Amino acid sequence: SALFEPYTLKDVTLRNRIAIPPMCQYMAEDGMINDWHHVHLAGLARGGAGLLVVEATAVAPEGRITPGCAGIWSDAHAQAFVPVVQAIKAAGSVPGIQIAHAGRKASANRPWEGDDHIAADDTRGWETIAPSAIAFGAHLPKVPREMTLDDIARVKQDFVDAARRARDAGFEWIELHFAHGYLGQSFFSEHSNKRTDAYGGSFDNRSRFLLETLAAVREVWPENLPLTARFGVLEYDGRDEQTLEESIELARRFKAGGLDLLSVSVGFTIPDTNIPWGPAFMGPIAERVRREAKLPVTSAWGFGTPQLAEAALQANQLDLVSVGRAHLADPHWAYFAAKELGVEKASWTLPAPYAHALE
Amino acid sequence: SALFEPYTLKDVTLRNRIAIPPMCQYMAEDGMINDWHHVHLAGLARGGAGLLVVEATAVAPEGRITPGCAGIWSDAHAQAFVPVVQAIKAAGSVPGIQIAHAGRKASANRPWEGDDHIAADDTRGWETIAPSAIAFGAHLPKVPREMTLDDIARVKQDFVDAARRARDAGFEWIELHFAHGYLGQSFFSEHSNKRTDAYGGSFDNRSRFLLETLAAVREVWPENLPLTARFGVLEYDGRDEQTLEESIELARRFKAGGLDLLSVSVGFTIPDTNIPWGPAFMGPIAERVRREAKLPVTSAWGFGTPQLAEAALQANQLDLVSVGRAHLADPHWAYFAAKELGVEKASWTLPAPYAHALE
Ligand SMILES: Cc1cc2nc3c(=O)[nH]c(=O)nc-3n(C[C@H](O)[C@H](O)[C@H](O)COP(=O)(O)O)c2cc1C
Ligand SMILES: Cc1cc2nc3c(=O)[nH]c(=O)nc-3n(C[C@H](O)[C@H](O)[C@H](O)COP(=O)(O)O)c2cc1C
Repeated sequence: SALFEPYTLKDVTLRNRIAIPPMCQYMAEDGMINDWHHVHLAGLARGGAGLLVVEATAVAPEGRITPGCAGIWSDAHAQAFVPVVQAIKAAGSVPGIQIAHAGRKASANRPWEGDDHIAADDTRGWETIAPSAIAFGAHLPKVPREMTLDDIARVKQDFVDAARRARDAGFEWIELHFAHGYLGQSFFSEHSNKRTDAYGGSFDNRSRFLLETLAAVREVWPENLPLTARFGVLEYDGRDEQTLEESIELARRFKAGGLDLLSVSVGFTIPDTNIPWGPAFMGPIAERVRREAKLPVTSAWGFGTPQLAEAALQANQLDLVSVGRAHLADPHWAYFAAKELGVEKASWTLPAPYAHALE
Repeated sequence: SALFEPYTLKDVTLRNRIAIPPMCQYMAEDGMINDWHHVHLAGLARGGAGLLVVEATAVAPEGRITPGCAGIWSDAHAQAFVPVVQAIKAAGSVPGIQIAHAGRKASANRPWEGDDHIAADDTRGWETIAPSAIAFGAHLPKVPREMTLDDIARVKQDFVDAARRARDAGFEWIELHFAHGYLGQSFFSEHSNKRTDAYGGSFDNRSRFLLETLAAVREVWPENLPLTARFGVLEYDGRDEQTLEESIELARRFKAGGLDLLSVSVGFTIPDTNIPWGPAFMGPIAERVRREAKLPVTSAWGFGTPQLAEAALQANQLDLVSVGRAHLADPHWAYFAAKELGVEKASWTLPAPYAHALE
């Protein structure tokens, strides 16, 4: 079975092609993770997946999506991750972390608490920042503050500081969050970036924030650990061919700049779009990025059906398959998949206290 | 749905009728539990089950089944349980613990390490104790040492000390392990008890160890928390009618002595038997105990099929349904069951970080 072949990138070897993508839990306090996270991530690692990527973790307080997002903007935040990282490794999974800045989508409620921008006079909120003073709209109406050149320097450094802490906390895999309408995605897109300086206008200028952040992170992140990013390569906004072309060009530059793998997504930069949701609908897009940028990719959305994950791999649309929600429903999804695909001794996808009992 | 109605016993209210029965993990060192246990049990509680009973935990070093069994034979062992108990409560589940002494079945290997009595010159082994110097046979050939009256006093006190620690560590539910061929079961059965003193021979004498242990535990265990036990009511050894009669009589005495619920099992006292394994095969037996001793019961074996658990309840064969292995395969089995039985907003069987995403 292809889903259960190992995968080697730099010095890191995943035991199978199952990746658990970053999924926010909204359970942190002041950026600090706790026993929710520890048990959640520990449980997931024991489930069998080859790689577990920790949720979007803010490089700065204002870059949190919500008041419950994790953070890594201080050495104390980083140190909180240490036991969890060690528990993930103990379970045989590779610990990864996505580091992030939510840009104009920041200062919002938890999804079960309105999922919308925090009210003006709610003491939990904060001013958001972005390339340009334009609001997302819809449920996120707040107009962000336009970043100064010093803001841009500071955020870039926040990312470096974040990667450095991530490295020292023991993570073996890092993912830069340049997707889903957040800060990085918003610099690339013309919908959200109307800057007239070095960081807006042309393709080279809109790319600049993302490329510089990568290069600066590369300086602290170990050469021998996969350096990756997530990136919305299209919007389904009626400009897909041209957006894809530019996104693929940028992916080529990422690769040239040391990016080992690209997590391929949709931009979600603006609300007025028409996304053709469906099981593995991202496969064909992911496959085009892989071919044309000649770069390993993962993607997600509906791969919780084990045969679908298997086909994506055999067709070389993906190098790893990211399975999100199915892992929230069943932390042992990898075991479910092994059984479904007929893996020999499938119960030994799990640790011995479970495996012996289930064979 | 009956499986998802709450259940009140003394001052304790379970949020549904799903019980996770004690399942040994064999991951403790010198009786001390660790992060395996913490994450395992924490994960299970968040899964949705109303009650989570911690694995057979030894009241004395020699009463462990294996070198990896948990123990509660010192205040330090008990204190190790404290964080786990608090994590279980935080998740909305009721923390229970089964306290145990493996009798002649003690000093054995982990199931994936031979599952058999430890070799003579293996430094991990120890002498076993029992009512009479007779070996189980088969894979457990060691002849136990015949207990003195002082051994019996000491073990009884170990059980009291165990319940006391369990109480102080915060458990809200206790289960005495008088089943599966272990010490308690071995005092009741004529196959294993050939004593000619006050603790062997007649029904009153064979019952004595179990009844005294209960009464002594009752002295320290809070009146307002369910006091329960697990008990093999038959052997499938060709003596089932008479064994059942005596077992039911004992259950009546348990009830008269303060037992709030009885976990009904098979004795497993000897190997030469013919167990009619099948989905919910214990239902009819459990139901007879319930009727004739007029005592709430749970049982297990194959109730991981949600409709089977539901039927058992509607037919009043059981008051709680114990689901073991299915929870090792999927810690979120209760959520699986809610969906299968059509529970309204089934995803909210899980905590918000999962539930909101899965609705
Ligand atoms: C609760 C929830 C939280 C998520 N948090 C993040 C995140 O922090 N960063 C990110 O890139 N994607 C995040 N995602 C997107 C997922 O990584 C994944 O792409 C998505 O769930 C689709 O894959 P699936 O069908 O397997 O669920 C999140 C998704 C969900 C449902
Ligand atoms: C690994 C494993 C460990 C178990 N440990 C214990 C135990 O410590 N005490 C006990 O009474 N039963 C123990 N049991 C028996 C279970 O509680 C339960 O009765 C059994 O698994 C059958 O139910 P099920 O079909 O839902 O698995 C254990 C069972 C298994 C598979």
